[PDB]
Amino acid sequence: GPLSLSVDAFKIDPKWEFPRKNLVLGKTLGEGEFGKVVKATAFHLKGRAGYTTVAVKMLKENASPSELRDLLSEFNVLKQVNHPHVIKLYGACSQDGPLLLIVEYAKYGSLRGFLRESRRALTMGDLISFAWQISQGMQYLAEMKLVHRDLAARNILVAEGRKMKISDFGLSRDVYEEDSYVKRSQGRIPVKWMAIESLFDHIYTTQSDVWSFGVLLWEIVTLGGNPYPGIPPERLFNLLKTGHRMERPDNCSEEMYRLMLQCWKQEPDKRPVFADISKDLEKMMVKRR
Amino acid sequence: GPLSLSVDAFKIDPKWEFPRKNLVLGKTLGEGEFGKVVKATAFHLKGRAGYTTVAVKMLKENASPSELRDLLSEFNVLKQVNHPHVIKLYGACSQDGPLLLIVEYAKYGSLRGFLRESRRALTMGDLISFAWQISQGMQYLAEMKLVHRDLAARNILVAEGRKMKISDFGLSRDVYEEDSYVKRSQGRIPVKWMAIESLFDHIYTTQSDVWSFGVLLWEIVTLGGNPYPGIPPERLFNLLKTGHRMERPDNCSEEMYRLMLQCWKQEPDKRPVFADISKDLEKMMVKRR
Ligand SMILES: Cc1cc(Nc2cc(-c3cnn(CCN(C)C)c3)nc(Nc3ccc(CC(=O)Nc4cccc(F)c4)cc3)n2)[nH]n1
Ligand SMILES: Cc1cc(Nc2cc(-c3cnn(CCN(C)C)c3)nc(Nc3ccc(CC(=O)Nc4cccc(F)c4)cc3)n2)[nH]n1
Repeated sequence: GPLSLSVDAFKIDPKWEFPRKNLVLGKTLGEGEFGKVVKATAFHLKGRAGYTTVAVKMLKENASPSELRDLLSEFNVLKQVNHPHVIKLYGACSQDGPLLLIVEYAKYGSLRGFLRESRRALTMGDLISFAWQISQGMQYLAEMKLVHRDLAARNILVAEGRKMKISDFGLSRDVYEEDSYVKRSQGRIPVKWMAIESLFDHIYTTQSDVWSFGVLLWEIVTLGGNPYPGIPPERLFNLLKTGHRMERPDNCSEEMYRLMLQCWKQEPDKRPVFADISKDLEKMMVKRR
Repeated sequence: GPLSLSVDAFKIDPKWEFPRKNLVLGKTLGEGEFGKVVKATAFHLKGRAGYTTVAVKMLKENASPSELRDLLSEFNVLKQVNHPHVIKLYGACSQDGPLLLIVEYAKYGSLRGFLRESRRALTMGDLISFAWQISQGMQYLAEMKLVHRDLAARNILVAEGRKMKISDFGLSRDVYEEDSYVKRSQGRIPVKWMAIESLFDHIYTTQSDVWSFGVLLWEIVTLGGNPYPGIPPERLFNLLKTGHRMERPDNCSEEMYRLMLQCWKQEPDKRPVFADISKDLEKMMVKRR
């Protein structure tokens, strides 16, 4: 079937193969979508003499076919994209042991954990700078005809210099032909981040990510808050279609909240595009000086 | 879409509704397939005066549509089956809070944890008695035209008197019409427990469960061992089709190992049925006396 053909295709791309003897695994940083993330160090990686610190994405115990397929999908997307605000890929280990992906290591970890451990001194301007970088990256992925589908604070990484990096591409899909990706079965993205049409019609486009980007903005202004607090995920069906959205979060400007509301418009065509979301954030920072 | 129609259908079955004020949640026993399992106590449950200890299956934080659909599926199967070796359902809480399923509590927990914490004095006969009960239960589910699809040691519960209970019905499906369930997308069952045709053709029948029952027998004789030890799950594709199986585990009889091999025959029709798997286990115990 489909997965057995992909796996065999892998065992056959030398520019990405890395010897296993030069890889040393370390502590478990956390549990990913299709497995576990591990801190490691690589010797003579990509012509970089000496050891280099890196992160390894691998399958955990009792991996299912969907998790294996998701690991192969992320490897196929990362080796195509290149942008300062998207996690960089270095290689993979496919022979003489389990399947490993070698990616960039981010000092400060995920954006959610970085924010929940702050009040760290962070101003409103730095919060706007973070969102701007994320829009610069999503603007680049959309131009490559890709839908992330799982855009949230936990899927963003914070590297040296507080530079955002979009990560976790396991659920990403290509949409060059139809401009949309449709899933017949039930998806595996958290409900509270999904667009209304994605939740009801299983349609995923570049405008569905705009919805998720509005929830991500809500997470940032609330410094790692949980969306729709105190609402069972099974109730969002009747709440969203009736026209209800999250209320004004404290420590938020009327312009920031208005930008969120526009990302949550029922009609996808009425929602803004990433190119315009950047201009809005851009002017929100030049005025507060 | 499909899930939004099921959820609305739920909010409309009084014989299973239980008031929330009579439910008191406790410690987290563990993390389930679609969420978390919690130890609780229910007041005046099913005409049983006083408090009764129970287990609650609920959605965890950031639940996805697939996890919600799986919670609704288990609720639909459990309210149809009734057998001494299948977990019993008591009710559910659907109004005035999150979605909860109230099921039977098993003193000793899962069969895997029960075995890994033993050497507890367990003989070969008691190991045969455990497998026999599990076959009695699967024989009853097959007669109801149901495929469990996720039969393993962690999905079995051990109750008072060391009586087995088949649990975790989230991935179970009905097969009354076609006698088989086919999944177009990639499944979510651990590879090392899947039948070869399930892994390649995405076909699930009552004979696919026999394959999984043979791996479960391997877990029991090895007292909670991990199948195919030291083999990446992505390699099972080429290993299974080439005709390789797990080797003779120590502390195992030639008849017990031969029963396993028959559950692993490539041709599903050549594999035995549960009615015959019981007779084999039955005579394996009357002779060792
Ligand atoms: C892949 C990668 C990781 C990194 N770097 C780091 C650094 C740190 C870190 C924390 N503290 N300190 C040092 C501070 N100390 C001293 C207090 C460093 N932590 C992490 N954890 C970590 C971050 C992201 C994920 C992926 C993920 O969540 N997937 C997922 C999960 C669930 C659902 C879903 F949809 C997707 C996994 C784990 N990662 N770079 N590249
Ligand atoms: C639902 C239910 C639970 C129970 N009773 C108990 C009792 C105990 C227990 C342990 N020790 N002691 C007392 C001994 N002390 C003193 C040392 C009691 N533990 C558990 N844990 C527990 C058992 C099963 C699951 C479901 C599951 O794993 N789903 C899953 C997960 C991953 C993948 C997948 F495909 C499926 C979750 C958690 N459950 N009855 N009914």
